[PDB]
Amino acid sequence: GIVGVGIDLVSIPDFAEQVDQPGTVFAETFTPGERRDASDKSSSAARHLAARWAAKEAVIKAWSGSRFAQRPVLPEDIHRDIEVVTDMWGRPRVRLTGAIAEYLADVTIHVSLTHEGDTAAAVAILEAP
Amino acid sequence: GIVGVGIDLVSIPDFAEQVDQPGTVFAETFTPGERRDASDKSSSAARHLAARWAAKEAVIKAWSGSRFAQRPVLPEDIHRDIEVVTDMWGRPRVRLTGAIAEYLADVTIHVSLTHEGDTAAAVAILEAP
Amino acid sequence: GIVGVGIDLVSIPDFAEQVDQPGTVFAETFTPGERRDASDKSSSAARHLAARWAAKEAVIKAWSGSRFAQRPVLPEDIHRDIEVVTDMWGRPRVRLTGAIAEYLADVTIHVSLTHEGDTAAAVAILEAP
Repeated sequence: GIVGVGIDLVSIPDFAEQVDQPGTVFAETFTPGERRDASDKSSSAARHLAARWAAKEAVIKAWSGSRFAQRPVLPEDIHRDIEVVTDMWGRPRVRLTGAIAEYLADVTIHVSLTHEGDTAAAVAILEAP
Repeated sequence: GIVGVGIDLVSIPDFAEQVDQPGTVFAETFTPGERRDASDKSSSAARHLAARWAAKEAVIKAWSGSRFAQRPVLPEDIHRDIEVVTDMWGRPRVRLTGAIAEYLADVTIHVSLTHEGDTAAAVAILEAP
Repeated sequence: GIVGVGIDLVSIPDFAEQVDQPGTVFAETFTPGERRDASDKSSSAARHLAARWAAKEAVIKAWSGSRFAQRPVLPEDIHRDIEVVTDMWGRPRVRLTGAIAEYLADVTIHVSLTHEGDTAAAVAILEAP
């Protein structure tokens, strides 16, 4: 039934301060214009994009923390294999591609994001048929 | 099998400064008693009600992020068809009435809430039977 | 099926004030060296140990908030019967001993942990065989 769970918290200021820096895992998962507008800790860009990163991380912990997570997990093409997106109705959906996709081969991920003030959070649950 | 998951954080300080503001969605869920007590930035009733609030928020996100989001849109019929209570013993429970109780006819709602510092939080999970 | 869920936030500042203090239920569950290092609010220890404590609370509430508790009454030696071990490359897992282990006899528990800035958090999820 439940393969996994994850929870992550993220400081929006601290994230805003480090999201835009040529050579990070941010570069490999956010758009330059997304990293750039998010550089601004007072913009909604930043507040929203912190939440999306918190979902990504929550998903990582949920899998990592499972069995479906191999004993040498996590090479480092695992941040854009997991993609956290808004769906047509305004709701979060995870999109797996790549090698993680193949692990999590046949599992449903539910996710929820939230943000308040300078803090942003997410949790993700992994199910199994 | 998990049909919905929600999480939401609320700012106990901001919450308490708007819980007694007239016209709001709060007056349909808390008693004028409560709303006024929950007006002091650190008064135990603030923290507690911030949390019931977060609880509610998080059940709403779990539903509007599921398949039975089948519109009867966001009428804030939902805001008053859904209620979070602190049972006799003090355990948090969900009460559904009206429309939502019909849509979530046979689903199971699990919540938990907490509050630390200036911040309250909660999480709900929706199960298909 | 899901039997219960649990979530908990902890102020690491406040925890590292009240953790090396005498007669606290901390003493009954953490090691005198453990609590002594978690006094430095800015240390690794205090972080690391706040997330373990939120873990315990998140599992305590998951079980508590259920009908798999029997009109809950906390058994004694809880907190310390609920262990938050890790699995080498740093993977959380819960360990039960004693009464709870019996009460939660054939339950599987999922936890995740997390700590950002000065708050730490955890979530738990209790499922039937």
